[PDB]
Amino acid sequence: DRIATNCCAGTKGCKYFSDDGTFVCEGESDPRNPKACPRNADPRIAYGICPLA
Repeated sequence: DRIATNCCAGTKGCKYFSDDGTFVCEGESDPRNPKACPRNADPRIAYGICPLA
């Protein structure tokens, strides 16, 4: 479904794409380094293909 987020807030591995159909970015939420950006949402972030396993 549709998800409001950004490259930084996005879950690692999950690849978010825009409404335009172009690949935007995968979540850079690497577990090795502490990071969290739930204080912004990219307008082109329409949906993201998150890994099930």
